[PDB]
Amino acid sequence: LTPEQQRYLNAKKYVKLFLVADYIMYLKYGRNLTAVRTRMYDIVNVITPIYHRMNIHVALVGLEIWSNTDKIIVQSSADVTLDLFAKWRATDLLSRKSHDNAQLLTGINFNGPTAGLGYLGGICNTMYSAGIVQDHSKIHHLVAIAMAHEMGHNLGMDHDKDTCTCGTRPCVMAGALSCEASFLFSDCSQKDHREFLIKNMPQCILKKPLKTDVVSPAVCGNYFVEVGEECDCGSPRTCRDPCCDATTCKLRQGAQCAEGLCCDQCRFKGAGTECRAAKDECDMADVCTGRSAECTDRFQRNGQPCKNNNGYCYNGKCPIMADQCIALFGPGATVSQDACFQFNREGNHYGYCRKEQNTKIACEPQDVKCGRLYCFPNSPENKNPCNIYYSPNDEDKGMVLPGTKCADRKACSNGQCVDVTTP
Amino acid sequence: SNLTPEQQRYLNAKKYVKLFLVADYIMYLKYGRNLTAVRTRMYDIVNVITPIYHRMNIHVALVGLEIWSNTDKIIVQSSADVTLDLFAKWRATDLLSRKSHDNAQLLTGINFNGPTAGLGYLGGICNTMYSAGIVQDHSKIHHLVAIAMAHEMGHNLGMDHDKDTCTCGTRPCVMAGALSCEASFLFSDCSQKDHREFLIKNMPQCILKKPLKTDVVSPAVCGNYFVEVGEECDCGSPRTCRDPCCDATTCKLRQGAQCAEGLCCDQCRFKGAGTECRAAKDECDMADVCTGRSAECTDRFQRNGQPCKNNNGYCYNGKCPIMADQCIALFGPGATVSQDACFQFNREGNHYGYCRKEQNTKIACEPQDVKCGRLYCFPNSPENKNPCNIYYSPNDEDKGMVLPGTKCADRKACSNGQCVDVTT
Ligand SMILES: *[C@@H]1O[C@H](CO)[C@@H](O[C@@H]2O[C@H](CO)[C@@H](O)[C@H](O)[C@H]2NC(C)=O)[C@H](O)[C@H]1NC(C)=O
Ligand SMILES: *[C@@H]1O[C@H](CO)[C@@H](O)[C@H](O)[C@H]1NC(C)=O
Ligand SMILES: [Ca+2]
Ligand SMILES: [Ca+2]
Ligand SMILES: [Ca+2]
Ligand SMILES: [Ca+2]
Ligand SMILES: [Zn+2]
Ligand SMILES: [Zn+2]
Repeated sequence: LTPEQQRYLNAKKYVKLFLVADYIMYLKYGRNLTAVRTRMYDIVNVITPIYHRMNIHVALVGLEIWSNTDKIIVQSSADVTLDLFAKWRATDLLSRKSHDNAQLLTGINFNGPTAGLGYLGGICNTMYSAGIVQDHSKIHHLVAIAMAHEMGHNLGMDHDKDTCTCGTRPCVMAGALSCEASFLFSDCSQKDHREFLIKNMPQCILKKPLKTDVVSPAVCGNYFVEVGEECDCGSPRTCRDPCCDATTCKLRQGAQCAEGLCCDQCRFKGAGTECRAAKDECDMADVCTGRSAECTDRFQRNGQPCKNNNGYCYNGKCPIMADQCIALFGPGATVSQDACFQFNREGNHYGYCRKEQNTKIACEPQDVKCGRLYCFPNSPENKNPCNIYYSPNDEDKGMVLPGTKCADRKACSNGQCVDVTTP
Repeated sequence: SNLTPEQQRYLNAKKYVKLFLVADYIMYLKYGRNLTAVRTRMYDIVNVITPIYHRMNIHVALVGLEIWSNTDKIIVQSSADVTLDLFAKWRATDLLSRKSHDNAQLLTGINFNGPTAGLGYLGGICNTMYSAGIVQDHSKIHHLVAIAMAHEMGHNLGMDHDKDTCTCGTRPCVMAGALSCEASFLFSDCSQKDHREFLIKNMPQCILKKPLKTDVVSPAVCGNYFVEVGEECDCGSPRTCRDPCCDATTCKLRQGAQCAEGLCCDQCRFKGAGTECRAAKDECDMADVCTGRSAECTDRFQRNGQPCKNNNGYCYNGKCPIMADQCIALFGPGATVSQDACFQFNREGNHYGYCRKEQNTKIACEPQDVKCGRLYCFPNSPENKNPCNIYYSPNDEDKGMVLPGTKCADRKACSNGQCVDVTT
C-alpha cells in the first residue's frame, strides 16, 4: 500500500444515510408518520452496531416519507424500482439534502424471494449510492439485516459463498433470507470490503456529521455523540474513557471534555498547545484555544510553493495541471503545450475563463492558463496536441482548478492568473 | 369423563371448514395492484393451511375469496381489536347474506400495533357473529403467514395459546403465543386436548357439512385428500396413498374402477342394484337401495302424510314436526304449547299474529287455520303469569312461526298459513 491508502483505511468511517419510506409504508403503519419514523429508527438502531464491527458509523442524516404520493413509481420489479429510485435521488434528493447514501424502505412486495437490491460499490456516488429494501417482515431486525446487506453491496461486498463463515450462523452478506441471520460480517466480506476501499477510497465517508445533522433519536452507547449527549464511549463495560459516564453519556463531575486533540485528562489543553502536526508541505500544525475541546485544521497560507515548485498551496492542497490531466484522462496523460490554451480565448463553448451568471466569459490573453485545461492523452501517437475533458451536465468539470499554478508565483483565482498574495 | 353416543358420532364425522378469505386494499397495493398475484398468494397460503389441519381431522376448503381492490369495506386499522370487531360485524351483516360459509379470515398488509400479527374469536367457529379472524401478511415467507392464519382459525376452533409445558416436538407449535420464525406446522398435545374438549362440549354443526366440489374456488391440488373439479379421487401423495382405486399421481380413478368411495361403492365397483346402502333412522325414513350405476346413495323418506311420533303429526320430508318440539327449541326445556285459545291472536292479522304474508302484508288466519300462524308457547315457570308467549325477530318475521308440515288438526298439517288436509 501507500502513505495515502493506509492513512485512509485508518480514518474513522461514517455513512450519512438518508432513508425514504414509500406510500405503502405510510398506509402499512396506519397513516401515522410517527409510527413510520419509529420503525426507521428501530431499523437504524440495529444497523449501527452491525456496522461498528466494520469501522463504520451509520448516522441517519435524513428522513422522508411519501405519505402524499410516491415520487417515483414503486413497482414489483426490484430492478426497475432501484433504477428509478437512484435517478430520483441523483436529480431531486441530493439537490436539496446532502448525504452519502440513500435506502428506499418500501412496503411493496418485490417479485421473487428477494427482499432488496443495490448498486455494487456505489457508495458516495451521486448516481449510484442507493439501495432498496422490502419491509418484508414484522420483526424489524430482519429488515435491518436486509438493509445492512444492500448497504453492504454498496460498500463493495459480494454474497457469501462456499468457505465464508462468521460463526455457526448466516452472515449479513448471505445470499438469501434466513431468519437465523446474524448481525456479523464474514471474513470474506471483511476482505472484499477492505480491498474495495483500497481501490477507490470514497472521500465522502470520512466526513463526520454534525451532532445536529443526525435526525434519529439519541442512543446512549452507540459510540457517537448526539444531541442530548456530552460523550459516548459505548456501554459501561467497554467504555475506556475516564471522562465519560457511560451510563448517562454525560461528562463525569469535573470534566470539561472527553475527546479531542485539545482535551487532556478531562480538561481543555492550554491555549497555545499543539494538537495536530502538519501532514504534508501544505498543511500546518494546529493549536488549542484553551477554550474549545476541538482542534481546527489550519493550513499553510495559500500560494506557498509546493511539489518541487510545480504548484502552490491552495487550502491545504497543491493543485497541479499534470495531476489534473492524469486525473481526467488516466495514467500517462500530460499537460498540453502552451499554444493549446489559446483556445480559451474564444469564449465559445468549451474554451472560456469564467461564468457571470450562465454566460461564459472569454479568457483575456494573460488568463488562458486558467480557463479550460488542455491535455495530451499521451499515447505517443495521439496526433492532436489539444484535448479537453468536457461535461454537458456540469461545464466546470474540466476547467483548471482554482489555485493552480499558471506561471511563476501565479495561480488561478476565478478564471484568472494572478500573483500569489504571498512572498 | 364418560362419552355419549352422539358425542362419539360427532367426533368421528369428517370435518370441513368452508373458508372465505378477504384481502384488503394494502394487500392489493403490496402485490403490485395485480389481482392474480394476490389470489396466487392466498392459494399458496391455503395450500399450506390444509395439510396443517388434516392432522386435526379437518379439511379446510376455500369456498370464497374477495379482494378489496377499490376501497376497504370496513376501516382496517392498526388496532387488531377494532379491526377484528369491524371485520366480524361486516361478515355478519354483509357477507353471510351473499355466500354461506363457516369461517372468514381477513388477510391485511397493514401492521397491527404491537408484536401481534393476528386476532380471532376464541371458540367462534360457525357463529354468525364470531367465526372470524384477521391476519397480517407479516412475512414474505407465505408458509409463515399460513401458520399465523391457522393459529387464528385455531382460536376459532377453541384452542388457546401453548403453555411452556406444551409440546409437539422440537420446533414451536401452531398455537405458540408469540410470533416466531422457527414455527412448525404441528399442533401441540395441549391444543389437541383443548380442541377435543371444545368439540365434545359444543358440537359445532356447520363443520360437518361437506362443500360441493363446485363450491371450492381454489385451484385444484391433487393430493390434498379432497376431490375437486377435474379430479375423480384423491388419496394423498403417491408414496402414502393406500386407496387401490385411485392413481395418487393423477387423481384419476384406476383403470377398471367405477368409483373410489361412497355408500354404493365396493372394491372400486358400483354396488349391485337394489343393494341396501342406508337403513331407516326413524319412522319417517325409508331404507335406501343402490342403482348399480352410481356410488352415491340417494336418501329418501316415507311419503309426506304418514303418521308419526304417536299421531303427533305427519312426516314432512323425513321429519316429524310437532308444535310441542318447536316450543322447546325456541324457549328451552320446560316450555309447553299454549292452550288452543291463545292461537286466537292469529285472527287479528296484527303485527305478530297472522297466518302468512300474502304480498308483504300479513294475512290473518281464518278460524280454521288458527294453528298454522305464530306459534304460541308458555314456559313452566311457576312465577310466569302469561298463557300466550310469542317468539319474534325484527330481522325475520317468519322466525317463530309454526314449521311446515306440522300437525294443526287431526288428519291435517300446516302447508302455508293453512291447516290443509294431510292427504295431498
Ligand atoms: C401478475 O402477477 C402474476 C404473479 O402471480 C404474474 O404471473 C406470473 O408471471 C411469471 C412470468 O415469468 C410466470 O413465470 C408465472 O407462472 C406467472 N404466475 C401465474 C400463476 O400467473 C403476472 O405476470 C402479473 N401480471 C402482470 C400484468 O404483470
Ligand atoms: C402514532 O405512533 C406512535 C409511535 O408508534 C404512537 O406513540 C402514537 O400513539 C400513534 N398515534 C396514534 C394515536 O395512533
Ligand atoms: Ca450516542
Ligand atoms: Ca493544519
Ligand atoms: Ca384435491
Ligand atoms: Ca332413506
Ligand atoms: Zn444481495
Ligand atoms: Zn393467539
